[PDB]
Formats: sequence, C-alpha cells, structure tokens
Amino acid sequence: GIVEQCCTSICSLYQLENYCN
Amino acid sequence: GIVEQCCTSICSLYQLENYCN
Amino acid sequence: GIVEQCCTSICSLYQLENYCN
Amino acid sequence: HLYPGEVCPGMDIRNNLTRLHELENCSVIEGHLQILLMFKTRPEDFRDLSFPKLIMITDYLLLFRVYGLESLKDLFPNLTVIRGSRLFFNYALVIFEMVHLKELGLYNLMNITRGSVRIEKNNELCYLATIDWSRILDSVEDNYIVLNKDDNEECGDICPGTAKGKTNCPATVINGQFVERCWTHSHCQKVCPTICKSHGCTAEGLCCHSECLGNCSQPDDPTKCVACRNFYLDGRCVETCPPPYYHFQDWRCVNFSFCQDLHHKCKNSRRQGCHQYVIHNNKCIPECPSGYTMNSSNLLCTPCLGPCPKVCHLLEGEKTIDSVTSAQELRGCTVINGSLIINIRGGNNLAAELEANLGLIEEISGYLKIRRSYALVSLSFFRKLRLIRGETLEIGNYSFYALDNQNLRQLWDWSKHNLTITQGKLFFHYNPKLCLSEIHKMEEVSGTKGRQERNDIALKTNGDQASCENELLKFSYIRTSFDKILLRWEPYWPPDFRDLLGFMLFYKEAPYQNVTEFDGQDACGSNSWTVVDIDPPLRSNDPKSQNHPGWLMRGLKPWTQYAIFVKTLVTFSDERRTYGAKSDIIYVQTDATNPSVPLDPISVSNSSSQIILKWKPPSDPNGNITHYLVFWERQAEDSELFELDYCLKGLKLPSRTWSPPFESEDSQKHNQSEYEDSAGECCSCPKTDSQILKELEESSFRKTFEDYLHNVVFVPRPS
Amino acid sequence: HLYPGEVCPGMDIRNNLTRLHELENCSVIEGHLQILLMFKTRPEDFRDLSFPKLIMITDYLLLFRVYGLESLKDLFPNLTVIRGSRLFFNYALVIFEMVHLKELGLYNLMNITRGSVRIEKNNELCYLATIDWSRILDSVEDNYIVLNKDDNEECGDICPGTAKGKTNCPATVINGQFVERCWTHSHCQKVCPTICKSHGCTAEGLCCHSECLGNCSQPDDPTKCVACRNFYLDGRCVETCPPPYYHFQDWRCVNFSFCQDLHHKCKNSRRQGCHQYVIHNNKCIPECPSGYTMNSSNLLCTPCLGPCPKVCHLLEGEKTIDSVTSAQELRGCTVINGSLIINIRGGNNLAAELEANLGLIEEISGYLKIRRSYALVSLSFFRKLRLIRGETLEIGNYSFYALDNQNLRQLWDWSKHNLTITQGKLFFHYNPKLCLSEIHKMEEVSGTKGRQERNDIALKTNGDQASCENELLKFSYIRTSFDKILLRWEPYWPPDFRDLLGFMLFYKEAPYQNVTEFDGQDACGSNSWTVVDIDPPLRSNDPKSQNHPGWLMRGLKPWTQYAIFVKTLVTFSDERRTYGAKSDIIYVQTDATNPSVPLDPISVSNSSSQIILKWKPPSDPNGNITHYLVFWERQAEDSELFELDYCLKGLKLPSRTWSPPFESEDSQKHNQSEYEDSAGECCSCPKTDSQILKELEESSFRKTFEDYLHNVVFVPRPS
Amino acid sequence: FVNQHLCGSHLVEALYLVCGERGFFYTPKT
Amino acid sequence: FVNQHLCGSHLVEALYLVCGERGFFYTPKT
Amino acid sequence: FVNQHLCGSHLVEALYLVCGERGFFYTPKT
Amino acid sequence: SLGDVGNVTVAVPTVAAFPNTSSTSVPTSPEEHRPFEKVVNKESLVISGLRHFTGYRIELQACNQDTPEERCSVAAYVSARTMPEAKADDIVGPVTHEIFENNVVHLMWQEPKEPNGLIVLYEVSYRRYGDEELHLCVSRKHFALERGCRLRGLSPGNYSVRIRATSLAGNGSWTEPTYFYVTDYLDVPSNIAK
Amino acid sequence: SLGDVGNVTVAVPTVAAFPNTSSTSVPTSPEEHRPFEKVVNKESLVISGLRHFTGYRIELQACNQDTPEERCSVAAYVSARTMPEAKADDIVGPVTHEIFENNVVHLMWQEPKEPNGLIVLYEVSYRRYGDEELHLCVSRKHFALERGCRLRGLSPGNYSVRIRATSLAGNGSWTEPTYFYVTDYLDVPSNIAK
Repeated sequence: GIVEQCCTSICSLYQLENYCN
Repeated sequence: GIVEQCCTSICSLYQLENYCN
Repeated sequence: GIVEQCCTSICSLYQLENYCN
Repeated sequence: HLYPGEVCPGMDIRNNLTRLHELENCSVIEGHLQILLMFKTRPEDFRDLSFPKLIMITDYLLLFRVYGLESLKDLFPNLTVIRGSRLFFNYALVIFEMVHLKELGLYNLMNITRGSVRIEKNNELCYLATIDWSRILDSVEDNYIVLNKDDNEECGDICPGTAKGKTNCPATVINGQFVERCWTHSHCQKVCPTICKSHGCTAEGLCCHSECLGNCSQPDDPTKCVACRNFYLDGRCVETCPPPYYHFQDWRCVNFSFCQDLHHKCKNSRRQGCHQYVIHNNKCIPECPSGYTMNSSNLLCTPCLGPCPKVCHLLEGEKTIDSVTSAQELRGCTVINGSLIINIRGGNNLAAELEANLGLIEEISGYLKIRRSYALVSLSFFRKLRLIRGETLEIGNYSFYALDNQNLRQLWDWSKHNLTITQGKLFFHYNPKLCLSEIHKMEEVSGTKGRQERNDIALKTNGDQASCENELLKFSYIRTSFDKILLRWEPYWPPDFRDLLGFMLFYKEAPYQNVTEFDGQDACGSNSWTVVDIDPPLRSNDPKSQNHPGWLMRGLKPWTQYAIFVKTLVTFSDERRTYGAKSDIIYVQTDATNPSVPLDPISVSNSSSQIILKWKPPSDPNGNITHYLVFWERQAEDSELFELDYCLKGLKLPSRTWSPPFESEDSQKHNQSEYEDSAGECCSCPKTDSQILKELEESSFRKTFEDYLHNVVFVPRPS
Repeated sequence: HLYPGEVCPGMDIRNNLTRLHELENCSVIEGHLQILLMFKTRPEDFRDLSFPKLIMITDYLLLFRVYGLESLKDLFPNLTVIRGSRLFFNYALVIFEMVHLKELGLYNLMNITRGSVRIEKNNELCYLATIDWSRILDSVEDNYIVLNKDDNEECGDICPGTAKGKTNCPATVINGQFVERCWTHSHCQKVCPTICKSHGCTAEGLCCHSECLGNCSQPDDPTKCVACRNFYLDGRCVETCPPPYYHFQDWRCVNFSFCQDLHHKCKNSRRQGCHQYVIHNNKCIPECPSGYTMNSSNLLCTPCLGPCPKVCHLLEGEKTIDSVTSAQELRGCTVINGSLIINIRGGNNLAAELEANLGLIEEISGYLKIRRSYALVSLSFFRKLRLIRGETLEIGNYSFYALDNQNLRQLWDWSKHNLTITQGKLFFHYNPKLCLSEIHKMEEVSGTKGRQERNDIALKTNGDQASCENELLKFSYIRTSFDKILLRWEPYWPPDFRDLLGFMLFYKEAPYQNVTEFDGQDACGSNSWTVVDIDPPLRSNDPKSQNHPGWLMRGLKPWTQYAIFVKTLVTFSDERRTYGAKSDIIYVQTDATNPSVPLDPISVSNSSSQIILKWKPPSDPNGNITHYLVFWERQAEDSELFELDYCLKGLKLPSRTWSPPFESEDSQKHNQSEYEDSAGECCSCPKTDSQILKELEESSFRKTFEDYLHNVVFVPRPS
Repeated sequence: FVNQHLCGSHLVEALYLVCGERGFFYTPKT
Repeated sequence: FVNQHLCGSHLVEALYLVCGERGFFYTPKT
Repeated sequence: FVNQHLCGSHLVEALYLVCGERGFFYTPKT
Repeated sequence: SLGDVGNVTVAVPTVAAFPNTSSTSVPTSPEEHRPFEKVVNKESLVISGLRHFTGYRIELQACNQDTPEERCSVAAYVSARTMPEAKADDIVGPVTHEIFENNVVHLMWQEPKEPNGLIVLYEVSYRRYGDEELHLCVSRKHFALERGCRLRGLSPGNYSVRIRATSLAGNGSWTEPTYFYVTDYLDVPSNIAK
Repeated sequence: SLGDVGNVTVAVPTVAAFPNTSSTSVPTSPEEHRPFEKVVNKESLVISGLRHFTGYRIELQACNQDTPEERCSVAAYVSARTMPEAKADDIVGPVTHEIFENNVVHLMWQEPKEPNGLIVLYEVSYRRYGDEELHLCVSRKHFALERGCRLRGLSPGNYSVRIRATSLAGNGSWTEPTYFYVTDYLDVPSNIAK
C-alpha cells in the first residue's frame, strides 16, 4: 500500500514516483 | 449494660431478643 | 446556518469563518 | 531516703486478669498504677489482691476502660497522703470511660493539697455519700463526684460505728458535730484538719513541721518527716535543691546523672526510653518544646531566638503515621532520622495540616513505605521533603516502596521542588492514573545511576489513562472579552492528519499562581478541574493553513485568573512517540470587564448623612481597577414613591428598601429569551450518555474504512 | 428472449473519459464495476451516453472521487436489484466523495440481495434521506449514510407527497420516522403489499405471483418475470434445473460444456489456471466442500471415503480476517496454515456470517490474536476448534492474545469444547466480563496449568464487572416487608473454611429481567451500583440455632426489581484456580405502600362539575399494581382564605388561580438549555475521599472478646 | 454497620426482624 | 454558553469577535 | 510528501497532481 | 369524606363529619364510610359531589387488599382547582336587590346556591359633599359581617360607584364604566352588577 | 438634568434652588462626574455630604480605563437607609396651617427639601367618633396636590393627635398621644416642639 511508505517512515521521491510517466 | 441507642451507638442480639414481648 | 449552526447545532467557528472569510 | 521496704515506681497493667500477685514487698509507690486496654476484665478475679502496706502515694490516679473491678480495696491500706503530682486533665483522680467500680481502697486519705477528683461512668459504686467533703480536697469547686450507685440513692451507706470493726476511727467535724465518717463498707478515714493541711498532722502530736506533710514521726524537725511538701533528700527536707541535684516537683532532688547521662548512653540498646533527658523549666524532662534548643556540652535545653527547629531521634527509628494527628504528634520535629511510614486510613482533606507539618519534615532516613494517602491526590504539597536515606533497609534491600496503592494519581512536582535518592535501589510500581516520565525526571534529579534501575521501576504500565505527551503547545493568539474568549494556537498536527480528533481544554478557577496537574474522582460531572472538548480543524493546503486551530470559550468571569491549558485527543496505540501535545498551565486573567458586579452590598453608617458602603467581590479582586462609579445624586424621586401606600392599606411598605421603580427582576426564571446563557454541560451524564470508546470505535473505524478504501486502488506494481 | 444477452464482465473505469463503450447493449455485469478519479469534468462530458441496458450487477458497484455525473438518472436509470454474492466491505454500493450532485436516479430498484448501502462524504447531493433503501436491504442496521448536507445544514431532503407518475410516496415507518419512499425530489418510489413484496410486484397497481421477486415484465406472470427469485434458464425463472444444465454462481443455469471449458481456461490471461469449477449435486462450484474430493475421471466432485478436508495455503504472509469480505476469502477451509487475527468492531453481530464461512476450520497454526473488539458477544464460530500446531508463534510465547473484548461474556457452552496447546501460553488483560472459573477450566484442558506466567500476566485485571463461580449459594430463607427484606442464604464457605473473610452483596436497579452482572464498571445511574459487606454471627456451622447466615437490605424502593448476586471475599493461592462463590442472580422486589405523593400532580381540570387529573409514578414505584382509591379532605374556612382577603389593590397572591404550565414547548422551553435559574446546582462540585472504614471498626468492639480470650489469655506465660 | 439514623421507628423493626417467631416489642425501648 | 448552544443577541458579541478588520462582511441575524 | 509523512485524502490528491492525467497504471496480466 | 373517625362503615348518610352532606350510603366495608373510587386501565378519575367554582385537595394511595374495598385509612395528598364554566362565574343566585325609593335602602347581593370560594367583586364608593358615606369590601368574611351596604337619600337619580374591570376566567356579572342612572333597573342602573 | 463635578465624596453644598442647600439633592445627569470615589485598594469608602437619612438608590459599579471616559460596570440597584434621625423628624423647615372653612385646620408641612429624609407618608390613626367630615391620612400625591393634611371633625375641648411624619424614621410632630386644646373646632397648635 501507499500508506506503507507514506503513513510511516520517511516518504521520499522514489516512494511517490513509482507509477508516473 | 444500660445502652439504649444503636444508631449513634452499638448493640447486639442479646440486648434486643429479650425485648420481643 | 448563520443563526442555526451554533444556536441550533454544536458551535464551531469553521462555518462562522465563511461569513467574512 | 531512710525508708523501709521497696520504694517502687509505677508501671502499667494490660490485657490480663490480675498481675498484682507479683507484688509482695512494695511498701511505697512513687508512680501511679494505670489501667489500660481492659476491655474484658471480669469482677470475680479482683476480689483479692496483694500489697504489704503503704507509707504514702505520690502521683495521681487514672482509671480507664475496665469492665470488672468489684473490689480494689486491698491495694493501699494504712494510707497517709495522696496527691496528683502529675495531673492528667488537671485532676488528682480521674475515673472516666470505665464501668462498675463497686468498691475501691483509699480508705484513710488525709489530704490532697493539689488536684480535685473527677468520677464518671460508674454504674456500680457505693459509699461516696458518707465521706469527708472539704477536709480532703484543696479545690472544692473542681470536685466532680457523680454517677455512683450510692449517689443514686440506691446503696445503703453501711459503715463502721454500727456493726463493723475498729481501725483507728476518730470522729471529725465538718458540720459542727463530730461525725464518724467513713469511706467504704468496713473502713474508716483518718483526715487531718483544713487549718494546717499544708504542714501535715500526726497522731504523735500536733500539726507536723512546716516542711512535713501528711504524717511525720515528730514535729518541729524536717528530718522526722516521712513525707515533705518541700524537697526531700537523703532523710532531711529543704526548700530548694543544690545545683548538683536537679529538682523534682517540689518533693525530691536527684543527681544530674539520672537525667543527663542516664539516656545518652543508649541509642537502641536500653528499654527505658532514650530521648536525651535534659533540664529546663527547673525540671528534668525528656525533651523541650520548639523554640528551645540545645547549646551546652551537658545538653541542657536553653532558649533560642524565636521559634527554632527540632531534630528528633525517635524510639526504634520507625514511626507509622496513620492519621493527620499521628503526624501532628511529631509536630515541630523539622528533621526525622528514621522511617516515617504512611498507612493513613480515613479523613477528609485535613492534609492541609500536613502541608504545615510534613511540609517541614525534610528527611526520612529509613525505608519509605508510604500508601493510603487518600487526602492528598498529589504529593507536591510539602515544601521541605528532599532527603530520603536508606539507613534502615526493609525486605528487598529497598529504601522506597509504594506498590499497588490506590486513591493516588500524582506525585511531587519538580517545577517548585526537588528530591534526592540515596543508599541503594528503589521500587516504584502499580500506581495507575499517572504519567511515567515524571518518575524519569525523579531519577534525573536524584542522580547517581546504577542504584536507579530501569527494571525495578514501572516503565511498562500504569499510564494508559494519562498519556505522556512529549511535545507542548502555547496560545499564539488570545482575543478575550468578559467571558467570550477566542484562543487560537499552533496548527501543528501529528504525522497522520486524521488520528487527532480535537482538543481537550482544561480549565478551573485559580486566583493563586501555583497549581499541580491532576483530576479529581469521577461521579459523572463532579470533578475538581473542568474539562471539555473542541472539534478538530480542517486542512486547506499542503504548505500552510489559513484557519488556525481556534476555540471560543465562555462562562469565565472577567477579572479572574484561570489555570487553563489544553491536551490533544490522542488515539491509544502501542507507541506514544507520535502523540499530540499539551499547552502549559497559564494563569490567564480574564480582562477586567463591565459584567464585574460586586455582591453583599451593605449600607452601614456612623451617622445619617454618611453611608460607609462595604461589600465582597464575586470574582473581582480589584487588581486592575482604577475607580468606582457610585451614585448618590437623587434617583429615587419617583412618582411610584409619591403615589403609593395609603394608610388605609396594611403596614407593608414600612421597613422596606425595595420598591417598584428600582426593580430589575426577571419576568420569568424560565429560559425564554436571554436566560439560556446558563445552558451548560451535562451533569447527569459527564458530556454524553455513551462513554468515550463508542466514539473512538467510530473514529478509528472510519480510518480503517478509508485506508481500506485506499489500499485497493493504489500500488499498480511492486516495480 | 426475455433477459437480454451480451453479458459484459466488469472492469475498472479510471482516469479518462469515453471509457464507457464497454457498456453498449450490455445486460448484466460479470465482475466488479468501478468509477474512479474523474476530476474536473463537466456534466455534459459524461452525458454522451446513457445505459438503461444494465439491469442488475453481479457484485459491488463503486463510485469514488467523481465530480461530474450530477445524478444517476441519465446513465443508469433503469435498474432493479444488485446481487450480493461477493461483497466489498459491509455492502455492495459505494458512493464516496461525490461533488456537484443534486439528484439521484436508479429508478425503481427493488431489492439488494445482501449487505447494506454507502452514500458518504457527499455534502452536495440533497434529497437522499427518505430514499427507499431499508426494505431493499437485508441488514436493516449496519447502515452508513452520513456526512450528507441535511445534518450539515445546507439543504432539506424533501420529496413530493403526490403520485409522481405511476410511482407514489407512501409515508412508511422506519425506526419510528416517516420516510417518503422516493429517489430524489419531483419523483417517488412505490410500495406494494407485504405478501406481494415477498415475491415482488409490477409498478402498475398489480401484484406478481410466486417464482418471482421483483417486477414482472409480462405483468402477473410467474414464468416470464424479470428479477427472478431463483435461478434462470433461457429467460425463464427456475427453482432447480434438471440436467445437463447445472447451476452457476448460484443464479444461472449453464451447460456442462461451459463449466468444463471454464475449468479448461483462466481469467488471468493464462490457460489451465484460475477459475477451477467442477460439478456438485446441482451446481458448478470451485473447491468442493470437505468430505467431497475431485474426480479426474470426468472432472467432478465425488464423495471421498473418510474425511478429505481442504486446507487453505497461508504458510507465509499474514492474511487476517477482520471483515465480512475477508471472512468470505476462506470458505470451507479446514486449516489456517498462518496466524489468525480478529479486529472486527461494531455492527449487529456479524458473527452469523462467520458461522456461514468460519466455524469449520479446526487447526489454527501459529497464534490467535483477538484484539480490540468494541462489540463482540457469544463466540460460537470456533466450536470446531480443538487443535493447534503452533508452527510460528508471536513474541512472548503467547498464542492466545485476547484483549479489549468488552462485552465478550461467553466463550462456549462446554459441550465437549476443548483445545490442545502444543506450545505457547495464555495472555489475558482487560476482560471485564470474562469469567475466572471457566478460564481455569480452559487452562486445564490445554496443558497450560503451571506453565502460565505469574510475572507478566495476571487475572485480577479482568472480571472487573462480571464473572462466574462453579461454587454457588442458594437462598434458604426470605421474609418480605415493603421497604426491607430479611434474606438468608446457604452457609457454604470455600474448602479453607478459616480463609473465610465475609460476603459481599451487590444490588442495583437493573431495568428488566434476563440481564447479566454489570456492577463493577458502572459508577452512576443506569445500573446505579451499591455494595455492602456481610458477616453474620455464624462463622462455623457447628453451633446450630434458628438464625443461619443472612442479611437484611438497609432500605430499597417499594416494588422494585432489584438484582441480587453475591461474591465472597476470599484469599488466593500460589497459582490461581477456581476460588470464590456466588448465588443465583435473582430479581426480587418488596411489598408496597403509597404515602408519597405521585410526582407532578398537575392540575388538569377541565369541567366545573368533574375533575380531570394527570398521574405519573411517584419517586417510589409504590407498587406496579394500578389499583387506587381517591378521596379528598375539604379546605373550607382555611386561614389562608380570610387572611389573604383580596378585595382591593396590592398583590395578595389572589385566591383560586388556575394556570397549568405545560412544561413541554409552552412554558420552560427546551432548546437544549438544561439548568433552570430558580435554584442552580453545582456540576464540577468539590469532592472528598472515602470514609466508610471508620464505621465497621466500631462493630469489632462486640466481636473481639472471645478472640482475645483465645489468642491473648491462653498464652503459656511465666507469670 | 454504617452509622445511619437507625433509631426511632427502625428500632421497632430492629426489635421485630430478629423476632416475630417470638413476638415483638411494639414500642421503643429508649 | 458554548457548552451546547448560545441563542440570543449575544451572538453579536461573538460575531464581531470572529472577523476583525479584513474586509469583513458578517451577517448578524436579529 | 512535504514533511515526509502524509496520510489522508491529501496524499491521493498530491499523488494525482504529481503524475497528472494518464498517470496511474495497473497490471491485468497476473 | 369520613363519616366516622374509626375504620368501619356505619351507612349513616346524615352524618359525614361536616355541616354539609356529601357521602351516600354504600354496603358495609372494613374501612371508613368514604367515596370509594376504583381504578381500571386509566390514570384519571373524576370526583362528583362538589360545589361550583371551587378547588379541592385529593387523596390517593394503593394498598394490597382488594377482596374488601381497601384496608388503608390514610393517603397521600395532592391539589387541584376545578375548571370554572358558565354556571358559577355569574351569580349563582339572582342579581336582584331590594328596591327602596323611600330615603333608605338595604343592599344585599344574594348568596350562592352552592357556596363558591370567590365571588365577582364590585367596588363600593358612593361619596358626596362631605356627608354620611358608605364603603364596602366584598369578601366572604367582609360580606358576612357588613351585610352588604345601606344608603340614605333614595330616589331615581345618579349614584356614584367605583369602576374597574373583572377578569378571573370570564365573569358573568361585572362593573360598568357608564355614568349610572336609575331607569328602574333593567340590569345596570339601580343594581351595578350585570 | 444638572451636570455635576467632582470625583470624590462631596462635602461642599450643592446648589439646589432652595434656601437651605444640601448635596446629593439633585436629579441625575448624563455627566459622568458624580459624587463617586476612586479606588483606595480596599472595599470600603466612607461617604460624606449626604442628607440625614434621605432615601438613595445606588448602582454599585467598579471601573477601569479612566482615560477615555468612566468606562464602568453594569448596574446593581440597591437602596440605602442608614441611621434615621427621628429627632430631626420634628422640624427641618417650619410648619404652618391653613384654617379651611370646614372646621378643619389643614396642617401645611414646609421644608427646603426634606423633613428628615424623603416624605413618603404621614401615618394618621384618627378615624374615631363615628363618621364625620372627609378624613385623609394624606399620602404624598394628595400632599403634593394640597400641601397639607385632612382629618375628621374636631369638637371643642381636648384632642389626642395621632399624626407622625413617616419618612421611614418616625417621631415627626408626635411621639405620644398628648391632648391639644381644640378651640371652636379650629386653631390647634399642633407640633408643640415635636
């Protein structure tokens, strides 16, 4: 889940841009 | 053994069972 | 509303902000 | 000196049938035989007792809580003199809180030069109606002879002179006639005259020498006295003792070794009471009151400038105080070198006295076993409590112990106090309703780690009702009024923007500037503090919000200081690191505002053209005040006064200071237009009928919904 | 055909317009239909097509974060039912975070097969309160339509009362409120008779017949009706389909060749994979139940000899069943190779569905974890649980982690219930209604005796309001009065008779019979709790008499169903076992008398010759018996009459007034203002501590003589 | 026992509840 | 008070306390 | 996102703004 | 209500422990001869045998005994004022008076048939240029003592009487605001009431 | 009506348009400078310049921010009555009488502003000797409209008066029923040093 990298320990750029173009 | 009150004082059965005429 | 959100409901300044902000 | 037999001091009797058979040689009693804790003594065993004879009686008599005693007439035969040297409640004799003293001795009493007799609660007691009245009592007014069987006109006053024996019974005069006065059924009293009662009388001649008293071998000689009202010593009598000998109640002189060095030798190895007996007030005493210290090498108590502290060494170094008066027992003792155990049961908020007393008790050198502190919810009310030593270690080698204690939720605060730890480990466990980091601060201030174990102290539970919030907050803005006050604080939220569910505002009336942090017992509305909840704010944009977290509060009176703060509605979890915060207690003063209305308006005067008005304030101590607006220009020249109360009516307007045109009474007390300002919180229920968890059950449920609605729609690929 | 063909499987509609082309001429859905993330789109954007072609949906319909599509009257107007075979979370209809809505279509829906609805976080749609949804659902409770714009004060959900076309809005009662059955304003939803609605009805003032459940296309026909109550074949409703056509997905009748081909294919773009369906008695189904294995001879389900259970592979990776949808993930499995966690909360006892899914597995590998259940009672979905392998346990060796199970006052009925613990220990904390003597029995039948930890886990934290004791007491004598009753129960004591400390009676005003113990958690009204200790003269049974152990109530209300149960004050051994007793939880009441005035004797007279009265119960019940007699004492020639003579000016409280207040809405209104200013009462009042212990100690004066005589007097002593 | 106002008419009940099988004392004894 | 509801002209005493000089256009209903 | 700890609908909105239209993927072939 | 101070019924309707008779004979019962009122499936019951324009107390109690009427001889007390109607707010008796045009009059508004508690009062202020003047306050005590009023100098003409409106629950005879004449007593002129 | 000056307790006379002028004898005015006093850190202020037992309503109010105006608190209405000078009720100003032509001596009570406080009534208990001329224990309104007091008829000889001025202090022109000499139904020198 996205929460597993953003509702928890630090949410960096790679934790977000994993499915964008 | 001349106690009469038992609300502000104490009593027992042997003081009252006699007074059951 | 303006006279039913705090009198006729639990008071909360959030709706009250809308009348001037 | 120069007496026969055993000159025996006194000792108590307790919790047995009879322990007088041991006495077979004591012919002089200098003490006073006390009776204590005789809740079940039967009369039949006291019919016969043992005592050889008596020369005199020195001290008072006190009888207390005895059930038997049909006869105490074998203990003191051949009586010569009785007086209360010491005085329990100022009386020579004190019969109180006992029952059924049918017969007693004392049947040849000659004089009681100081102290009257008080008798109380004697359902059976006879022959107190045929005895000398004024010849024996120095103070007749203080005589309290009451509640006796003969005094109820039920006991026939059988006495000698009719059918009993002869025991040297002269006929004395109290009512002109030489009456054959008696004391009991088969005894007669020898009584000296009232004229020379301060010198003593004897059958050997006239009134004894002035130094003698009661009886003497021969008159005109202090040596011949067997009992002297002046100081007796080594056979002779004298008016004052020599400086080598300290005094004893106008009656004896004793070497200083029996007061000074007698008790200094023993600290814990003598069963007599080692209190460092000193000399003051011209007499030897165990210890002197406060304001009188010890200065000399001989340890004689001498005055010091004003009140002074006392360093008290108690017997056994242990004293379990079980009441506020049990602590007042050691009042004045500013430092106690031992354990002061608290097992106090009962009471109601009298522990303010302890703040006067235990607020001076600094050190407790022994093991600290404290529990049952019902009165003080917080232990932050003692201004001198800093030292805790382990000179006496209880089981477990601990110097502190408070385990599974109830009716406590707080401890001593370090904002205005401190405490230090010494002599080994310490055990603190199982006192719920109190945060745990306060104990960590206790360890930090105490210092000397290694003897402060983080496994022998609670760091695992007992804090799941008062969450320890690491962060703290403030009031960035406060726009006040008479009661309507909008407080706005920082928009800081937890890392999760839904776990926080509002803010719990805490407030109360507190003009003082020193307050702890606690919460009284729970009875669905009743609490020392007052607490309420505020809805959470709303997010607007990522970098910052345009609406700070704000809240409007009412009910607070103007001019008044309130020790107010807030906490965060924190959802319980397994980690307190990410919880919210709490504001610091601020004694915020509601601004001096026009609804200030003084009360108790009293119009008094020393004249007619004056009115010295005085009052009391509800909550306005006038600190910020500048002036008082008061009216004396005529505003009662009303047509209602000029057009009312004809004499044809009954007298109702006379004796009044309230008339129609000055009325401001409510039309109806019912809540109609503006009386709804008193609409307050639930007081049948605390705030809501359903307790807190049912709300949390909803709150987290929504989270577990929304996140469950999120975890299915994201993460297209692990890659 | 009657039912149109061209079945279109479900897909995800996400992030772009013009993706609705897969709905062209589609009859029903086979899969999941989702409409997600359509942001910044005009209403005209998605109105390029409308789909009344759809009739019913096989599974959940999802709408999440769509700002266009202002209503459903122009995309899916005509729909009848929504299948509830598969569920999403508590329901099938998700409508979450919709914007720009003001109406709602879905014209003439009839019944949702299983679950509930959800229309939430939609502050834009109005007219969404009285919509016909209740009878359409099975779960009348567990409904979620909140965060609308009617409780938020932004629009009133009004619907028309008249017959909008063929439809009409009958005011139907749901939970006490009259809902106008509709879908939106200017439209209505019809209601048919109950018998008709049992099998559906047409919207033509006509009723269908059996074999149907909704609207019959050819009206009043059983064979050619839409929305069949059971399976269907080639456009005809059927209860059971003879061969070769077997059932499929519980609602269609499909050919054997179709099921064989489906087993020879997979719906994950592979072959010989997923969707493994095989024949049963009448139905193609995957994963035949226990006791029926596969048959490769013809690819069927055949009855195996002996048990042939099917285990669900959960060796690695936690998959907790915390929802009804998660419960349906494991249908008919027999062993959970992983660890099972239960966190379900709220609802209306959804465990029935667990009985339909769970309660069949018998080996729980690893560790069970029943955590944070705010509402869960009568555990009956692990009756078959009698085995555990314990392949991988949690930290602390606690494979039974029970916590926060507030109202979970039962485990089983102990009809051969048991469980064998290969490895691990038992954890129990905060279980207010979980019993002690039954937990001990569970310990005995799982090899946990002795190895239970007495350093981390306790028992007294639990049972704080209710428990059970195999030891029991009985009521051996009762004597009744109107305000008190002399009750006397059995003299039984635990095996250590001298460990007896005393009995403890717990009484409260439980509202009605058949209610369990609650005292211990409640400290205010609504189970107002009172407790009194008891210690009658008999402590041993040797001295017989006419007074066996018992107590009398200190005072109660006349004719009140007070609940009585007892728990003896007892010690506890090294390892806790069955200890403590009780009696039957008995609801008893006293006699009655009515000297107390019935409360609110409101003067409601309405005739000069006859008097109308209004009676409410007095503060005391004074007997539930309604029989009364009415008289009246005269009030003629009263002093008030001739003293309060009002024949002139001035208020005299004039005689003979009549003005009933009518507290509700006529005088003393209720705008949620509670306090009345006649005489206010404190809410956050002061508080003191407990003080009862000063009283019972008095009675010790009359129970300690024999104790001292046996313990202090008979000591061998040298005196 | 907790010290309530157990005197007065209660005394009669205190005189009765341990009796009735052996009569009872109608009036107060105080 | 703010415990459950405030109803009356006192809202004015609150209303002006909310906005302040920022181009306010609050609507006091009386 | 901005504090490295975001949890809510704001997370989804920011994620959508990061990618934009034709930003989300998935995998049918599984 | 109680015909006897004891706890038995005597069936003596002539004695009711009051000057007036309100109770009526019933069969003998083990309680006082009283107006028994049974209750069955209702919480309201009327009390007949009262006087018009009055208010009364009310007794109530429930006791176990139902084979007899009720053993209990005490009760709990409430209050209730009767609702006035158009039967006693007016003068229960007539509103006529004794006419005298012969230098003296006796004024007496007639007493009620059923004694009420409060009559509709009319003030009495007939003053002139410092001569024998009469006043009157109308209460039960005052009306009983003073016996109305008696004036002098009687002839058809004007007579001063104080004026004020009356409103208890709607009266039937009032005081008028007009300059009163004497036109042979239609309702108002001679007798101010009505 | 008449603005005043001063912020402390007054002692100088205040102009009242009367011969004898006393302070606190003026109607109120919108001007805020009243006879009030400023704070002395204590809830007690001796007040001077008042009148002997004059009735005074006061609205007790505290204040803050004295700079702009007397920004003060809401009003609590309390009436003051302290230390009556019943001695002073004898005379402040003189007393005279108009001998009306009805065998009545209308006693006119003069004053600068107050015969020992606020005139509210003059209690009179003279209604004996049957019915006689128009008697009034005159109230303050009729005193305003007549400036005196009416009584019953008075015959020659001795007459015990019962008129005492009642300014809530008493003892004005009467303390005990002393007999004045009524001469020819008139000429009663009342208030003989009383």
